[PDB]
Amino acid sequence: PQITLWKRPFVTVKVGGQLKEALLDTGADNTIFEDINLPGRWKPKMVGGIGGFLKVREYDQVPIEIAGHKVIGTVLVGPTPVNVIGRDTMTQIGATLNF
Amino acid sequence: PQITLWKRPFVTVKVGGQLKEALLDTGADNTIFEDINLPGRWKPKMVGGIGGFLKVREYDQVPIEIAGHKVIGTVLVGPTPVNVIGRDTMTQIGATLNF
Ligand SMILES: CC(C)CN(C[C@@H](O)[C@H](Cc1cc(F)cc(F)c1)NC(=O)O[C@H]1[C@H]2CO[C@H]3OC[C@@H]1[C@H]3C2)S(=O)(=O)c1ccc2nc(NC3CC3)sc2c1
Ligand SMILES: [Y+2]
Ligand SMILES: [Y+2]
Ligand SMILES: [Y+2]
Ligand SMILES: [Y+2]
Ligand SMILES: [Y+2]
Repeated sequence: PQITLWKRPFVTVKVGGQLKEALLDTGADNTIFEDINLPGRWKPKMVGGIGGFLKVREYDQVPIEIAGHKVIGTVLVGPTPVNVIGRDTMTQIGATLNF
Repeated sequence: PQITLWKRPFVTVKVGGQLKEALLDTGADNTIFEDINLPGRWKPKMVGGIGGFLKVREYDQVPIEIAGHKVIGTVLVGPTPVNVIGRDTMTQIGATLNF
């Protein structure tokens, strides 16, 4: 799809089998969800934003269904106020910004 | 322009007469800069991100030159790690996301 930016750019995704909404966020390097459970091993990462840092678990090779595509990618899980789709996922679906 | 998202999407802007780089951020409602000074009255806001909140000053009717356009908009000023161009500025230049 093509969207304007008058509304927050939420999309519906399926991440590790769970249905979530998340913001298509060109300012986010990484993709981050709250309140999902993913199987297997993970690594700690502390990660930073405008208000400070967020502690997360980093999972590799997580299936994400987004915008008609299925991709496998890294997902961070931790208590973000808003779930975000970052550039690491958006590059996999060829997303572009016109301005 | 049209850009992919392999690179962080920085653009060069002139905001209140000062040259800055800022991330074109579809996850940001508002436009925020650190280390600029703007004239006149402002109102306190506190604003939220990942990891917490940022204290800012809100200025209205600020000049922003961006992507060959000159727009007037609201600018928040405070100690963000990265300057961001939010949807409040990007809508004024007709920006779209293609995914
Ligand atoms: C600030 C940016 C530079 C980074 N972020 C993305 C922004 O788009 C956020 C998205 C968001 C929107 C929200 F609504 C609430 C939120 F909690 C978060 N926007 C924002 O904070 O917006 C604010 C301000 C702008 O105006 C208004 O709009 C909403 C509010 C409000 C005030 S991030 O989330 O911190 C982030 C994401 C992934 C990531 N991956 C990483 N990689 C690892 C180190 C290797 S570091 C890293 C950092
Ligand atoms: Y590693
Ligand atoms: Y990893
Ligand atoms: Y990694
Ligand atoms: Y205002
Ligand atoms: Y500042």
